[PDB]
Amino acid sequence: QKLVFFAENVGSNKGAIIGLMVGGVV
Amino acid sequence: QKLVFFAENVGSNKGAIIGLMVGGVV
Amino acid sequence: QKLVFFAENVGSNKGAIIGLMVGGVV
Amino acid sequence: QKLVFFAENVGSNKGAIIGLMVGGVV
Amino acid sequence: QKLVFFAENVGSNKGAIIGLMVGGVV
Amino acid sequence: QKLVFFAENVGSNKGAIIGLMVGGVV
Amino acid sequence: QKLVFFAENVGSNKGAIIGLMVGGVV
Amino acid sequence: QKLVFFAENVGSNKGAIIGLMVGGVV
Amino acid sequence: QKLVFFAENVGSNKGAIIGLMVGGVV
Amino acid sequence: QKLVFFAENVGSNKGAIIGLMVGGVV
Amino acid sequence: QKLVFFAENVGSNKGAIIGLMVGGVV
Amino acid sequence: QKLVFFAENVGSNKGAIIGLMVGGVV
Amino acid sequence: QKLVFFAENVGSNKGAIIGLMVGGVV
Amino acid sequence: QKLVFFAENVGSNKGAIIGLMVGGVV
Amino acid sequence: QKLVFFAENVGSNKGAIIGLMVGGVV
Amino acid sequence: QKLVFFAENVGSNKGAIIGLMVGGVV
Amino acid sequence: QKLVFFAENVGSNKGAIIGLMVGGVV
Amino acid sequence: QKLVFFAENVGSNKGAIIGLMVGGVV
Amino acid sequence: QKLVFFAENVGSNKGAIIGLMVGGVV
Amino acid sequence: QKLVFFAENVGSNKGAIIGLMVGGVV
Amino acid sequence: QKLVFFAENVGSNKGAIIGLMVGGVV
Amino acid sequence: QKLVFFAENVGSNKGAIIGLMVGGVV
Amino acid sequence: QKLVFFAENVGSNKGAIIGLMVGGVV
Amino acid sequence: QKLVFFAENVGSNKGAIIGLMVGGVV
Amino acid sequence: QKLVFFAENVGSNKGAIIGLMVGGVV
Amino acid sequence: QKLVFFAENVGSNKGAIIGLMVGGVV
Amino acid sequence: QKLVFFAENVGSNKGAIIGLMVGGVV
Repeated sequence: QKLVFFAENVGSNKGAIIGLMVGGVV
Repeated sequence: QKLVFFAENVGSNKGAIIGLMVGGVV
Repeated sequence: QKLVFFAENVGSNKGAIIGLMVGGVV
Repeated sequence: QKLVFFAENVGSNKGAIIGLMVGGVV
Repeated sequence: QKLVFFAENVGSNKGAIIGLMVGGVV
Repeated sequence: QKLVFFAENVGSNKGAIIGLMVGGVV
Repeated sequence: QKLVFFAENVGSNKGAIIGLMVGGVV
Repeated sequence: QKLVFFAENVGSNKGAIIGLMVGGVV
Repeated sequence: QKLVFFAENVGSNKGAIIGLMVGGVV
Repeated sequence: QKLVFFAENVGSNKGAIIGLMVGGVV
Repeated sequence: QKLVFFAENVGSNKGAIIGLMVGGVV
Repeated sequence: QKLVFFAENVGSNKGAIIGLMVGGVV
Repeated sequence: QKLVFFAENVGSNKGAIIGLMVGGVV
Repeated sequence: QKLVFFAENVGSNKGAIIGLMVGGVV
Repeated sequence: QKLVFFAENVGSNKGAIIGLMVGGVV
Repeated sequence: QKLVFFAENVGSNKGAIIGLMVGGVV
Repeated sequence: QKLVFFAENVGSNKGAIIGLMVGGVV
Repeated sequence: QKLVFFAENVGSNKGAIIGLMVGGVV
Repeated sequence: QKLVFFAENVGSNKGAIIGLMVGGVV
Repeated sequence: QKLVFFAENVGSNKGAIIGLMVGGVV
Repeated sequence: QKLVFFAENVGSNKGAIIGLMVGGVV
Repeated sequence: QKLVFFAENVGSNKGAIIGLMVGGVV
Repeated sequence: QKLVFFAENVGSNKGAIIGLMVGGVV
Repeated sequence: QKLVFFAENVGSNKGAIIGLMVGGVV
Repeated sequence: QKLVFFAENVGSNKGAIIGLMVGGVV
Repeated sequence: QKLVFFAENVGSNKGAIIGLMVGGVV
Repeated sequence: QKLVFFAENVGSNKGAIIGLMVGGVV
């Protein structure tokens, strides 16, 4: 009903690794 | 009902890796 | 009902890898 | 009902890879 | 009902790869 | 019903590794 | 019913490693 | 019914390692 | 029914190692 | 050799979304 | 050799979402 | 060789979400 | 060689969520 | 060689969540 | 060689959560 | 070679939570 | 070679929680 | 070679909690 | 720049099933 | 830049099933 | 930049099942 | 940058089952 | 950057089952 | 950066079962 | 950075069962 | 940074069972 | 940083059973 994904990488050499899975609600 | 995807990479050498899957709601 | 995709890569060498899949709502 | 796709790559060597699929809403 | 596709690549060597598919709404 | 994902990495060398899976509610 | 994920790493050399799995409620 | 995950690492060299699994409630 | 995870590491060299598993309630 | 597709929606507000692909038999 | 697809939604508000793919037989 | 898909939703408010993929037989 | 999928939801408010994948037989 | 999937939910408020994956036989 | 999945929920408020994975036989 | 899964919940308020994984036979 | 899973809950308020994993035979 | 799992709860308020893991035979 | 597709089936009853898709290079 | 696909099935009853997808390079 | 796929099945009854997907490099 | 896939099955009754996925490099 | 997959089965009755997934490097 | 997978089964009745997953490096 | 997987089974009746998972390094 | 997996079974009736998991380093 | 796994079984009837898990270092 509401999908808010916030990811930022500032002032680094490498970035981040993000795995997000959402589902399975009755 | 609401898809808000926010991703940014500023001031780096590499970027980020983002995997996002959403679904499965009744 | 609302698709807001925000992605930017500024001041880097490489870009980012983004996989986003949304669907499966009743 | 509303498709807002925002992607930009500024000041880099490589660009980004973006895969976005949305659908499956009743 | 509203298709807004925004993509730009400025100041790079390579461009970006964007795959976007939207549909499946009742 | 409500997906709020907040992740940021600021002032580092490496980024973070985040794995998040949510689902299985009746 | 409510997913609030908060993670940040500020002023470091390395980031964090976070594994979170939630599901199995009747 | 309520997922509140709070993790932060500020003013360090290394980050933290967090493994959290919740589920199995009837 | 209520998941409140609070972990922070401030003013250190190393972070913490946290393993938390909850489930098995009828 | 035999294609029988049966789909009906009666007494509703919304209809259904059906994707069916069949092929790859030797 | 035989494709029998049966789907119906009767006496509801929303319909169903059905994805079916069959193929890869030698 | 034989595809029999049976799905029905009768006397409800919401419908069901069904994903079925079959293939990979030698 | 034989695909028999049977799913029905009768006399409810919500429907069911079914994910079925079959393949990988030599 | 034989796929028999049987699932039904009768006389309830919520439905069920079923994930079934079969494959990897030589 | 033989897949027989039997699940039913009759005369309840909530349904069940079933995760079944089978494969890895030589 | 033979998969027989039997699960039923009759005359209750809540359903059951079943996780079954089988594989790793040579 | 033979998978027989039998679980039932009849005449209760809550259901059961069953975790079964089998594999690792040479 | 032979998996026979038998569990039932009849005439109770709560169900049972069963964890069974079998594997590691050469 | 160079597309070399080689497939042959000799001395059999059935043929093969080959799906090959290549593209997405900048 | 270079696509070399080599597949052959010689002296058999059944053929092979090959799915190959390549793309997503910047 | 270089795609070399080598698969062959010689002197058998059944063939092989090969799924290969490559992509996601910046 | 370099994809070398080597698979062969010689002098057998059954073939092999190979699943290979590579991608997610920045 | 370099994908070298080597698998062979010679002088057997059954083949092997290989699952390989590689990705998630920044 | 370097993927070297070596697996062979020679002079046997059954083959081997290999599951290999690599990823999560920053 | 370097993936070297070496597994072989020579002069046996059964093969081996190998499960290897590597990842979670910052 | 360096994954060296060495396993072999030579001159036996049964093979070995190896489970190896490595990860969780900051 | 360095994963060296060495296991071999030579001149036997049965093989060995090895379970190795390493991780949790900051």
